[PDB]
Amino acid sequence: SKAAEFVISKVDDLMNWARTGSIWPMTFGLACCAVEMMHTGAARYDLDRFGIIFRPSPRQSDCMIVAGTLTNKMAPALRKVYDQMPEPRWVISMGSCANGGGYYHYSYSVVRGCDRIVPVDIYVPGCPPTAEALLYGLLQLQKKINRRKDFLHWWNK
Amino acid sequence: MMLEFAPIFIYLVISLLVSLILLGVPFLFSRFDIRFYLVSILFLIFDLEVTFFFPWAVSLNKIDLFGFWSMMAFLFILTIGFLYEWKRGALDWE
Amino acid sequence: NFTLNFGPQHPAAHGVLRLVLEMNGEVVERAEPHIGLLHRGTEKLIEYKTYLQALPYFDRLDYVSMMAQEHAYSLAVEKLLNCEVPLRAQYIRVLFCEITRILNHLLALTTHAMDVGALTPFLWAFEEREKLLEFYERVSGARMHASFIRPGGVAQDLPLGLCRDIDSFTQQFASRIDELEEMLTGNRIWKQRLVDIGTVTAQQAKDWGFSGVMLRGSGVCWDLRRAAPYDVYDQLDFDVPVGTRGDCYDRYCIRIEEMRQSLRIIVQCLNQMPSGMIKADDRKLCPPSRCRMKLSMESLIHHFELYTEGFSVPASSTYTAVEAPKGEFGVFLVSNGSNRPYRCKIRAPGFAHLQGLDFMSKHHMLADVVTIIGTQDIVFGEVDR
Amino acid sequence: KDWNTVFERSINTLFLTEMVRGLSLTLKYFFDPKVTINYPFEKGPLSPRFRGEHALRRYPTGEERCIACKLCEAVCPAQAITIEAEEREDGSRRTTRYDIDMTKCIYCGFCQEACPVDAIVEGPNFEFATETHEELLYDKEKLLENGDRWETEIAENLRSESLYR
Amino acid sequence: PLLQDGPPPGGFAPVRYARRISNTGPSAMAMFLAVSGAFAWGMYQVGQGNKIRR
Amino acid sequence: YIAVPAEILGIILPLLLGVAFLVLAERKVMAFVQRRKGPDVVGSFGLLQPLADGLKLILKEPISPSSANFFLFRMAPVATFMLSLVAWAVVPFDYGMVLSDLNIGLLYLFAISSLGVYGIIIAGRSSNSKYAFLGALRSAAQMVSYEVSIGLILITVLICVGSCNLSEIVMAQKQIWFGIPLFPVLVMFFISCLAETNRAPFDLPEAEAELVAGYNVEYSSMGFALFFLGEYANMILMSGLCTLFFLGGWLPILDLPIFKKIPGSIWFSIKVLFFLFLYIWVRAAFPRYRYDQLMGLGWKVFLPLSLAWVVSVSGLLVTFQWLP
Amino acid sequence: MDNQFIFKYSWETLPKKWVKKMERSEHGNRFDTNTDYLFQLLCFLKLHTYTRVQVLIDICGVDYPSRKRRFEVVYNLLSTRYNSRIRVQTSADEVTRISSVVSLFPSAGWWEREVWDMFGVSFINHPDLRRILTDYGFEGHPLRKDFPLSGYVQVRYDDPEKRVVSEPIEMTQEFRYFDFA
Amino acid sequence: IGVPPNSANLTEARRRVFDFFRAACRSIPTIMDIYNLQDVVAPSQLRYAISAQIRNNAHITDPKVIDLLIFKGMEELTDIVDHAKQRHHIIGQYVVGGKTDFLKNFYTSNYF
Amino acid sequence: MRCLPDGNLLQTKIHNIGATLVGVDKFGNKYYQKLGDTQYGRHRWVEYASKDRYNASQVPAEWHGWLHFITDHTGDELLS
Amino acid sequence: SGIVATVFGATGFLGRYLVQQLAKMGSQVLVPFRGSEDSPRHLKLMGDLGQVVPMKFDPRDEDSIKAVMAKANVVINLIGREYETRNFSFEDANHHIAEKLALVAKEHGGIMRYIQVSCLGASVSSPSRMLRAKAAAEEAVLNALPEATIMRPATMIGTEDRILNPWSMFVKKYGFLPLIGGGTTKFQPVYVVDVAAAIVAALKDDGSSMGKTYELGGPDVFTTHELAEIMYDMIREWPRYVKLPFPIAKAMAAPRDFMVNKVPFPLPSPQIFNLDQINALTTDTLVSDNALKFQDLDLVPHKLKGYPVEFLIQYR
Ligand SMILES: NC(=O)C1=CN([C@@H]2O[C@H](COP(=O)(O)OP(=O)(O)OC[C@H]3O[C@@H](n4cnc5c(N)ncnc54)[C@H](OP(=O)(O)O)[C@@H]3O)[C@@H](O)[C@H]2O)C=CC1
Ligand code: SF4
Ligand code: SF4
Ligand code: SF4
Repeated sequence: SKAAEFVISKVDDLMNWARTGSIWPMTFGLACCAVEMMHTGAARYDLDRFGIIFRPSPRQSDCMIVAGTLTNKMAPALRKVYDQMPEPRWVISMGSCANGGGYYHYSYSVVRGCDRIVPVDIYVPGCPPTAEALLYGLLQLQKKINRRKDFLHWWNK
Repeated sequence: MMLEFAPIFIYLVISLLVSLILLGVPFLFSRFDIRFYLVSILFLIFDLEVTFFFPWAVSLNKIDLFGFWSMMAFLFILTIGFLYEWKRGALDWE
Repeated sequence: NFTLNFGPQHPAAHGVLRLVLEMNGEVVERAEPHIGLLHRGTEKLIEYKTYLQALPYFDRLDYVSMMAQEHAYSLAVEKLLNCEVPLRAQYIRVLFCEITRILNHLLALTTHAMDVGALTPFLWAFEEREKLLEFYERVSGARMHASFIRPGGVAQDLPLGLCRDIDSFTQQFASRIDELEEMLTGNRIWKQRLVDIGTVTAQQAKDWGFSGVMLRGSGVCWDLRRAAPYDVYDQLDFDVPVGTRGDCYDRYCIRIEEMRQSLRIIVQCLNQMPSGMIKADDRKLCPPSRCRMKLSMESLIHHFELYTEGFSVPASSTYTAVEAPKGEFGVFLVSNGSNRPYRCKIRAPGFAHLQGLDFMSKHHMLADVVTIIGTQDIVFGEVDR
Repeated sequence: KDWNTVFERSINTLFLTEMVRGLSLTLKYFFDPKVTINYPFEKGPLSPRFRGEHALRRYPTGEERCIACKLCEAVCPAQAITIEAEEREDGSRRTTRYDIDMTKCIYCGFCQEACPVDAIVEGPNFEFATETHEELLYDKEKLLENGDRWETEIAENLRSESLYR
Repeated sequence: PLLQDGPPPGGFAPVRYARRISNTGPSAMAMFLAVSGAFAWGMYQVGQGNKIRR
Repeated sequence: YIAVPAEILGIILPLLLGVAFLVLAERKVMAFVQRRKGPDVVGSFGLLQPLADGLKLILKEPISPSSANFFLFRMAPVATFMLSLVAWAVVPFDYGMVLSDLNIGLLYLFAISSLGVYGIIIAGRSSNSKYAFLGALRSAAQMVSYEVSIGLILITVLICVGSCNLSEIVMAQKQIWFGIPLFPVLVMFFISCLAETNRAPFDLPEAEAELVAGYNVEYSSMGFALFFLGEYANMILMSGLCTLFFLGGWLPILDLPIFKKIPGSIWFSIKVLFFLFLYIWVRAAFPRYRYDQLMGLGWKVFLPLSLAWVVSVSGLLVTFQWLP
Repeated sequence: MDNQFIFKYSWETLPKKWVKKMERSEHGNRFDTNTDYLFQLLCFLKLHTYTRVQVLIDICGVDYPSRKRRFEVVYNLLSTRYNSRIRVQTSADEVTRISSVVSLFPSAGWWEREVWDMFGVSFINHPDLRRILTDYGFEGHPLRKDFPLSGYVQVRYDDPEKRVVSEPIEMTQEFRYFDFA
Repeated sequence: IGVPPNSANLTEARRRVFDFFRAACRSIPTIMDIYNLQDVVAPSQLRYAISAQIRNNAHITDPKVIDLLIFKGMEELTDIVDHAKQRHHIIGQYVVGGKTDFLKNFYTSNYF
Repeated sequence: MRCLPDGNLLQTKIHNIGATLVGVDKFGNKYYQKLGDTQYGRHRWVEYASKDRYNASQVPAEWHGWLHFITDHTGDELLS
Repeated sequence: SGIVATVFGATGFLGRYLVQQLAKMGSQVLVPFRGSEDSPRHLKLMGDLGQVVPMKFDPRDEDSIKAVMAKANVVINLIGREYETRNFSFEDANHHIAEKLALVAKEHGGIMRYIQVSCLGASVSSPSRMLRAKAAAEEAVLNALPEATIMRPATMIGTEDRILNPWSMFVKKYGFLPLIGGGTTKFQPVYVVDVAAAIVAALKDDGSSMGKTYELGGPDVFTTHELAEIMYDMIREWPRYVKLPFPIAKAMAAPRDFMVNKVPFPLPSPQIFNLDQINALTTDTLVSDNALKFQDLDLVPHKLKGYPVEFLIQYR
């Protein structure tokens, strides 16, 4: 297996290159964090230049950015949309509200962090995080995706 | 000669193969709206009009004035029908 | 009649907008909005905060018009305390209120345009928004939730050179509006999407509690900056644009003209800006300077009290309203003599405006619903609180 | 009204003239320079007042600045700060626990304003996204690490901002 | 200290806020005549090309 | 016939590369209009962005929802993609550069355009979504509505040429390009192509923010990719048709030896590129009509004017005996 | 049309049994009415030539647990015709229904729904009276003083049931009340 | 449609109680299909649950308290039908489908 | 060779043409400025030492303020 | 509770229900996973912040095994496979790992409770190779740890089960459901949540579970035909039972078993036609009257009808 491992590593690297260079997030803009994310997709920061294209349907989406406060009323709608994303999928939590409840943590109507509803891959801190802070968080998502060995793990299974 | 249609058939076969390859590789790793019927009716009428224009357009050089005016009468009948459509609100989707 | 359920869980239309529409074909018969998807219990939470700790909550109500709600809360507290605000703070507060109005109108006009298929103006406008957000950050250190306007004045003085940078922005912004207008105003597609859509009569606007552009579109000359002026608005020149048809097209033109008049106010504020203190000097609600707190016993005691207990507000109740970018923003504040508000009711213009969607969208097409929502300029942070 | 002005609008409608200007002005920015920042090689501008990642500071001798007054804890609008304290072996009033929930925090800067000894500050760092919720529960040692890393920039901003506060 | 951010002596330069006009565009008749003449001359050219093709 | 599949692949594969790079070109042009950069990180100047996006879609898991029409759901993107591909078998790029020299090529192209509607309608009903179905119905109605004007414009060109052979249609423009005497007809044709391709200002399937769900909302992975590739291949084809019928195809601008030096394939490619630029420039310039407004335009403006131009051109040609 | 005129004019022209209390102050003119006269008083203010109170700005409740009628319903109103504001208030308890003014001001519809949701005050003749802000199936009226800040239940996703479910609250760090009095 | 005035007397209030009982209990077959309770509980067991809630308040004599209870009952019913939050063994507030009580509590915890 | 797959790095190399080297930090990151006026006179950038696996967090504190235009002092002057 | 549990094989079907119930008790749960970091992702939602910790490990490496066990006082083993891969045989996945885990648990010394989850029918004289290897692991873990506890659940029914889901998928694709033994084999399927509850109860007892083996079956005994009837009324589809005697059932299940250890690439997993499970269908598998049932654990199983078969709604 001195030659299979080299080939497998190249296959996984090719798959990771495709997945990092083509991330199509579906925006879950619940509150003020959505406006900073709007700016990240604008001319100054141009998320399109990184290959990021925003999708309206979870069916064409690879990532979900939860940007804003999640209420108990909205929580089931968030879970349903996440369940319609096809694999592989990632979730980014943006802002204090989505991270752990933020300013509204002790409220009777607010979910104390979106990670109680969906698994979260990256937490972006701030209230709101700056547009550049979101861009850094997306680059951290690329770093985690670059650690995947999906072909190798499937080959040894 | 129909000889130029064989490459089209081979082209269709190859395009189908490419489509099947592309679509198969990932498997490895109670309300009736009458206006749609109406738009279908109008499309059918004008599609037949385009059909009768093709022989006429390629044949204008030999039918001369008679064929021109016979087509004009055909269009006149169909345009009376179209005006009836217009006035009855079939062309308005509001 | 079938029911079309439309919830865009993405900021194409507000992110948490949820509409149940009863349709006869493609014509809307009834539009029922379902809200509370962003209800966060702000009014309950405020009762557990000191008057200072409650201030950041107002930034997050209409999160496109942050400093405007800061201003309304500070004015209400100042009203109950009978606190004199120095003149320099008044000019700064008005200056950033008008900057906030442009920031709001730029987002409201181009997100609406983007929803009806005009994608370029949003990019051109958000670049101008970035220049204005830079002024937010230079005075407060925060791009959006500045918490800069406070009872008795403003948190800090302007950094050196900021006024010159603001003036540079004003020298070119009229061309930016001109470009926005040329992409939209004369275009026959834009007119066909907006003209005679969502017509509101003056009586209907009054009946449904409409305010701001929603009320002035219907020909009613009503602007709180002139009807009930505050800060230095009575010393400034600006015109109040009014509509003649009450349709989505009028309200589009009014927001463009309001941006031009906002530019006019900023220029006057820049030239009339006087020197002096930017905090009120009553040593009861104003934090002392870092140097005196570390040198004078009386200042250290005052600093200890203000950041632990806060200031008390004598028992009373009043309603205070300002001309926010989206309309009349009001606060009904009840005090019981303690350092925490007993009751803080927030009057959001979008609450009244979104309630008017049913009569505004009657007998229109499905594609006009988004246009009418865009002309109402809804942000659900203030609707739901 | 008049055959000329009737002809004027008929031609303007048929020939789509007003859509010509829309095309013309859309093309002018095409050949112009772009405003996009080449992140992460290039960064957006920020001010010395920027409210970012929290940090605990020390005196130049190495002693902590914080004296466990708990003013920052009392003023924090999000209740993101938890403090425990007792007298140190040398008699000093020092914290034994200083926690900031970065997921409750609203980055308001009120804690920095309340601190009487300039111990807690919001630094200029804004790039600290994490893969776990746990890493955003900052403890005292993490905050003092942040202050050690960012001390030279923080001290410079404090000198520049001292003339305003 | 005693130095605060504000206007320069004399104030800043005046700025325009009103919309600026722009008179760019041909005339109803000019573009009509162009289209009509192009049509007439071009269809004559079509006839000539059809004769040579024959 | 053993060499025919080589020619077929030499047509198809560069067409797929061209589509993949048309999507990149549209993103780059819209961005440059908007003072931004567009894809520029994945490869030098973003040139590897199409490869990454296609490879991403290939690796994405296919959902294939729990519908009762699983075969039709998957066959719908294959139908529209095959139809988009097969139109290029009769397109000439230069004198003798064409796979099938069909004598009925014009009517064959009309037939392909008429067939295109089925992928969209089948996607809507097979997707088990009321929102996808009503969007597919609207899109299908718009396409058939603008097919009438496209056909009438084709008849006008046919009267000028008197033959359904595309190469003969090009060679009939040696004396003068048809776009000069038929400029309004060319404008109408370009707008009818925009509406027929579901392109801005007529892009109902992109009007999700308008509460108007597209026909392909329930599609993921390569079914969605096939729909997208079909639409962009159709955009390239419509640019080619605008070039062939009105801009002289592979012919040079002036019949001079200086122009005759560069190959006619380069002329044809340049003209196609100019129309592909217009498709993007228009997408970047204007907002979109409502469905009722564009349907009104199709039946009340473009059909009457197309019929009028057929009558006028035929009458003038038979009057002065200038017929082919 | 200043606050002095309205106070003096209203005393002369209004029916005496309608108003129990009248306050003139810089914090706002304020009429305190009985529950059974609230509707008629607001109709008078809206229709009368010398008042023309055409805009209902908002309706809000206030909780006073020490009072036998704990709730106070506050009506904030505006006259654009005369550029003046007026406040009308009335008291209520947890079981007394009060008249709805939707027929007078259509904007009252949602505000009365919010008062019911937040406080539990019901409104006679309200066309569609249901909760508007809280989650579906909510128990309690959160703006009441006795209602706990964090409420009674919280939500989370439960994998075995494959859904979001509601459970009684369990806080990692309880809300710390700081008594600075 | 609209919210009615408060019931004048106990005859009016009890009449309103029966209309609510009829309306709430008539919706059991809708509730059975919504929560898929066919193999979980019989319709009669949920009918007896509603009746039991009404009987547990049979001692109320103030008609205004009865009116408020019915209004809250209609709202509870509407949320169960219109916006169902399906758990397994509950609908809304109601569970569906040799030592005294001191030792059991004592073994559990010190807080009773 | 990194220019071919990494277009982000290529943009920096193109824009580095004609720039002035300001300083180098302890990690080897190189700091450049242009002294023009194209994005409102903001012409400061960093060429990271690692041509692959570069990260925004690799900029030390002494150069962070210069890079974000917070201060006009370079990293060298702050360290002195 | 102060229980720190290292649950091996928790990224499978039973794992998610076991981790949820262990999280409810307050226990800290360590989740070893051997492949992608995505496999344990759904488990991070369970439990409060930091209570569930996935940890990469290697089955064929003892340094990694003791790394994930080094902080635990409870070890639960759910590792096993009903089919054969070219890299892991039935003895490799069902016996070698289980015996290896106990020896490292013995080397640890701090393991108060050890539970090995086997299968009902795990016997030496079993036609199926997998059950034979399970019984070997039954004896091996008992010999390595006589204080350990064993569970023997029957076919588990749940959302992610491999009996009702493969049949329903097979029906919606071919229109008919095969019966391998004429629909005559008897067995008593058990709700998966009940199996998870039993493991929790054994961890929660005063120590009476240690050293004992529990046969956990459903409340009622079906035949395969009768179970196939439940889903038909659930998936609201017309019943089309096509019989299939055992010879030909072993015919179409022969290839994958034949060519698993010869080809150098992976193969799709068998659903209905798994030669090993087909062999186990020859004889009825039931809870013995002399063993320890759900009673003596003070738990009552759920009936299959209703909630345990609610996941079949998605197939209508
Ligand atoms: N019907 C049933 O499901 C019944 C099952 N049982 C037994 O109970 C146990 C748990 O059942 P269930 O959860 O359904 O099983 P699954 O097959 O669904 O899950 C098995 C688990 O073990 C892991 N695993 C499997 N093979 C290996 C290997 N070779 N090396 C390392 N890890 C491995 C898997 O990890 P990964 O996902 O990474 O492969 C997974 O976490 C098994 O031993 C099973 O045989 C008992 C009776 C009936
Ligand atoms: S984290 Fe802050 S900015 Fe973001 S949504 Fe919450 S309150 Fe608004
Ligand atoms: S920034 Fe504000 S919310 Fe965050 S710790 Fe400091 S005071 Fe508390
Ligand atoms: S950080 Fe400052 S305010 Fe907070 S406890 Fe320490 S000294 Fe007091």
